[PDB]
Amino acid sequence: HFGYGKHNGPEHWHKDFPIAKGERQSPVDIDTHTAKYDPSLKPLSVSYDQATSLRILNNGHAFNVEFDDSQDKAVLKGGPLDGTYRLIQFHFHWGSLDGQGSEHTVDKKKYAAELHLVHWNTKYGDFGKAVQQPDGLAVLGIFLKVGSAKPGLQKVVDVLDSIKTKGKSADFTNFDPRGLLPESLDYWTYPGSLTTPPLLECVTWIVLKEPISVSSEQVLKFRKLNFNGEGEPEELMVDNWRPAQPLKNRQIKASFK
Ligand SMILES: [Zn+2]
Repeated sequence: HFGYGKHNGPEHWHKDFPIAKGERQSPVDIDTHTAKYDPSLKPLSVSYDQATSLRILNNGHAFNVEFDDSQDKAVLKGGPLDGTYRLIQFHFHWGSLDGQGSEHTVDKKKYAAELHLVHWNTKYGDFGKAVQQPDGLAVLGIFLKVGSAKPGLQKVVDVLDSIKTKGKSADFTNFDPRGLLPESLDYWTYPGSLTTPPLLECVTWIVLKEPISVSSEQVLKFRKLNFNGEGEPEELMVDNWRPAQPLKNRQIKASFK
């Protein structure tokens, strides 16, 4: 399919996925001085109290924590959104060094990692239908900086040894994603795309202004994962981020001044 190496990384993706050079690709640099404050934007409503996590999976590109999305248990509403979006999975992107790893940048600043909480619009019935629609997905993006540990992340870090290689999965129940949220829900929002193939332009991005802090030891453990399957040559899962793409004909809006 695709990868992040010299011979199959983001600069090559357009050959198999021509939408890679499309009009509403992600990630982008958020220029904080040109972003438009929009007083019409509502506060985000994050209702994760009834979330049911199921499983954690190394898919060869990242690790996903998957949720039961067969009912309205963990949903995102409000903000720039119309209707109700259900949480299906979260994952991260990270670097080989603390100075890189995020996909979005803020005034060209990179963070150590970026967390993506992926939600789909319930009007379309399932995730597969939702990705074919311009308002199909909402992805909440949260930056990670290295500093103090995030206690709510530790359950994730501890299980990574069990899913080291591609295709491995493990039961992962009773995880509360509320422990990964910053104090403030102020955000930027713009229309974009998935940042991995198939790169579909179906995402309303909601990128939180406030980063969360994780410890050096926590992010070090992400870097021990493998892109490869068991029994194949070891290649460390690091730098699984796509570089910033042109903004083109889009405006970034801010919920705050
Ligand atoms: Zn992502």
